[PDB]
Amino acid sequence: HMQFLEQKYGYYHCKDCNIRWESAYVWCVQGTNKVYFKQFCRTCQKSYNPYRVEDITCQSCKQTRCSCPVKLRHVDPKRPHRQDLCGRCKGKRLSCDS
Ligand SMILES: [Zn+2]
Ligand SMILES: [Zn+2]
Ligand SMILES: [Zn+2]
Repeated sequence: HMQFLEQKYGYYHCKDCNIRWESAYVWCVQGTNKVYFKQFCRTCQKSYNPYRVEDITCQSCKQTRCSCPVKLRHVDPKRPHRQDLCGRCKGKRLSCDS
C-alpha cells in the first residue's frame, strides 16, 4: 500500500509568473506538513510545493484532524480542482475531486 496521505489546504505562489493559487487537495504525508505531490503553475508548467499548508476545517463536523470520510464536497462547481495541474491525478481518468 502507498502510505496514507492527508488532504490539506495549500497556498501557492509562482514568483516567475507572479501567479498565486490555492488548493483544497494538497496531499501531505499523514500527520505532517510534508507535501507528497506537486502542483503545476498554469502558465510556466513548472512544479511547486505550497509555501503554507493548513488543516482543512471539515464541513461535515467543523473540526480539524477529524475522522469523517469527506471533509469538503467533491464534484464542486464552485471549488474546481485543476486535474491537469495536479501531481496526484493529472495522469489518471478520475480526478482527486471526482
Ligand atoms: Zn509559473
Ligand atoms: Zn469531520
Ligand atoms: Zn488531483
